[PDB]
Amino acid sequence: SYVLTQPPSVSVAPGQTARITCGGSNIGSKSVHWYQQKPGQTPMLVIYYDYDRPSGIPERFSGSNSGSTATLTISRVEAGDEADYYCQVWDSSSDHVWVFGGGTTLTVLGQPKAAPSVTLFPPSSEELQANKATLVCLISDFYPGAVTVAWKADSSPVKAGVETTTPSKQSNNKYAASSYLSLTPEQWKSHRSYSCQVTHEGSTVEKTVAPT
Amino acid sequence: KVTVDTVCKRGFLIQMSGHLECKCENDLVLVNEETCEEKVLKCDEKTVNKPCGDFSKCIKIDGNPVSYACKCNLGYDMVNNVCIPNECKQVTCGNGKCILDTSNPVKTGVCSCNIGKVPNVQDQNKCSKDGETKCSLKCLKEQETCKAVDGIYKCDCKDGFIIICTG
Amino acid sequence: QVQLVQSGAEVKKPGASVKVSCKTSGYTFTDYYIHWVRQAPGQGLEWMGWINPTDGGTNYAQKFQDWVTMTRDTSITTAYMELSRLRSDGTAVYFCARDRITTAAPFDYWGQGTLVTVSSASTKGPSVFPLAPSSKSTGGTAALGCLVKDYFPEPVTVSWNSGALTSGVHTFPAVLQSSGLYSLSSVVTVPSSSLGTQTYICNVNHKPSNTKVDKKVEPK
Repeated sequence: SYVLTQPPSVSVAPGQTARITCGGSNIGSKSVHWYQQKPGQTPMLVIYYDYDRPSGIPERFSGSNSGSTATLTISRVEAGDEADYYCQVWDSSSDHVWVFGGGTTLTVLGQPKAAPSVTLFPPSSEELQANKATLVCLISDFYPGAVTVAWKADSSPVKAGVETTTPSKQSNNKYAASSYLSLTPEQWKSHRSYSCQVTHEGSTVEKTVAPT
Repeated sequence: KVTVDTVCKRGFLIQMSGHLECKCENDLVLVNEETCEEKVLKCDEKTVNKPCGDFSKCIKIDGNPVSYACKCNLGYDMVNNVCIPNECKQVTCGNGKCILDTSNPVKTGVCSCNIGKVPNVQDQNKCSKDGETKCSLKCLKEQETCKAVDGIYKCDCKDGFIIICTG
Repeated sequence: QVQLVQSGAEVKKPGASVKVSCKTSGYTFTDYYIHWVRQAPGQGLEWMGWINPTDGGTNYAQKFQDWVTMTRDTSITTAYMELSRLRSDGTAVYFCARDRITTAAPFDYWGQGTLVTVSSASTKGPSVFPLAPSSKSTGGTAALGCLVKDYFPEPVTVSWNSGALTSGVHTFPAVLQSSGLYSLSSVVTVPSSSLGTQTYICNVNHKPSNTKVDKKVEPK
């Protein structure tokens, strides 16, 4: 199957130049189209036929395509350019399909980095009385708005029962997120402790609770 | 946009199923959509920015050593050794050629077909459908009408005349 | 002006079917393909297939060949996509888009998208549990909140102290759990010194089930 390969993340400061690569087998012989999708909005064409620009798209958007890599270049990046970007080609072969890249999230750093605050709530005794148990991990006041959460049960990782929200802006324009671990009341008392691990920009913050 | 009233300098109108364009006189190349000129056979220091093919010019490339190449003009790409619009880079038409559809803000490459063929909406608008195309060329020169030559409409001497057209 | 207008959000049970429409206007319907693109939450765009408005010809990605049927009505220039045997984990947004009928034309206009939520659940009010502050939930300030468990459908609204308390409050987006039920939490950062003197009551409102819950949150 024909594949388009994009990097998952690109981060730039306002005014800098961002480059988003789209790798493909002999992609230079194909017409590459680029689409911009802001969070919760409709995808929008920004570059088509390798380097043509629709009216309304600023000149600082430019595209190139050669060999095995097509590139979207955004000069003088602004906060409004923060969005996901997808490349797209038509596979002329017998498979006869349109192909989208994996998408690239462009982060535009509009404020200094901020490590998150982690607060881990144990299950309330009320919920235990209802024969359920939910651990609530509060992640607040971080920037940029991307984290990864891992749950540990007595020094061992936890797979099932985890739900995590996509980060969203707080009142102070910093990001917040939440992670829930669902247990049975027996599992809650069976282990000596449970831990919530939040990874943000390489450094991990950890919080632990125990039955009490 | 090329029309039936367009004068093709050093050239002449030709008609296909969906468009008109200028075709150059023998050994000439298009330097513009309405202008034909002589073409350089090899790009060198004395031929910079001079025509070397349809919609292509000679360019100098500073280097060690200095190199020269025939480069397509802006908006054109080299495809099967010919300069065609970049919107047509991936368009194969069969019994026709790809042209520019500019009826929308977003341009697209679409097919225009040899006489007798029309774009087949059931086959990616390729030239796989039989259909008639009436000639619209005004051939107002002496003893010449519209004739289908190698699948395209052009003005040509009437039956019994040869190149102005003489008997 | 070219417009692609899709039908509204849908809620369906696993194994059921749904038919989403894409009303088109402002251009010659028969000159452009209609494509459908699926997007699971937090995931990338995925091309599903196209329909040719002239003959109703369809071209599907292999992975959607078995449970997707694309049709069109030329008299009202509307395209349709029917999903069959919906999977319990198949909640996703579906976009329609057009491009010129030719090879490799870009998708110049898109519909606004249609959310299809798949859940076996029916209307159900939420359970509300307190997230009590304590010695471990205290820099020089403390966090407390309310856990709003297992409601259906969306939405719930949470206020604190009947709206009198706003600064520090953050209500999170809901999560759609494997059970097909939603859960969220609303949290508020407060001065630790005011604990035991200030009263914190979260007001949970679930209009679909006609349920209101007020939960006083006190220190452990």
